[PDB]
Amino acid sequence: ENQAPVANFELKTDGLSVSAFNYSHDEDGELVSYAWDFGNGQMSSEMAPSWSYTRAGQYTVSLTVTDDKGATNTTTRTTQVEVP
Ligand SMILES: [Ca+2]
Ligand SMILES: [Zn+2]
Ligand SMILES: [Zn+2]
Ligand SMILES: [Zn+2]
Repeated sequence: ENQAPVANFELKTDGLSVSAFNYSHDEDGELVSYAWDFGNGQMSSEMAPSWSYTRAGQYTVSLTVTDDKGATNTTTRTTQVEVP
């Protein structure tokens, strides 16, 4: 009766630069890994990455988290970045 982990985040945008606040957690265990796709061909295994887009646009950012039993969940959010 493992509970699958909770994937969640919020983005902070500053022109084309973005930072992630990671709210992911496991109610009954621990998170072991993080897999981000920034929607522009760039990816990360960091918990709370900072990145920058090279051009303005709307992108889908995805985060997959894994718990201590190997269960996963994915949450995605669109974001918009503009040149300053
Ligand atoms: Ca769990
Ligand atoms: Zn919770
Ligand atoms: Zn803990
Ligand atoms: Zn604007």
